[PDB]
Amino acid sequence: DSGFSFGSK
Amino acid sequence: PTLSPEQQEMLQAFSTQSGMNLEWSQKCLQDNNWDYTRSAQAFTHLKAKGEIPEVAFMK
Repeated sequence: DSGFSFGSK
Repeated sequence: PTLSPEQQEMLQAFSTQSGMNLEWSQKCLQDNNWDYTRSAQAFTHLKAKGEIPEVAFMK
């Protein structure tokens, strides 16, 4: 779960 | 690695609407459970902050 992610998850 | 027919249609729609390339559009949808409304909200939030990487909008 490293780096850029979209939304609140 | 591949998308269902329904996901493929969602992807094309979201890429057009957001202005992101297909791979970053797929990333946003996957990050948001293939939930278009949620994805659009999430995108708009991050876009306003100036935080989406510029590579997301390149062809």
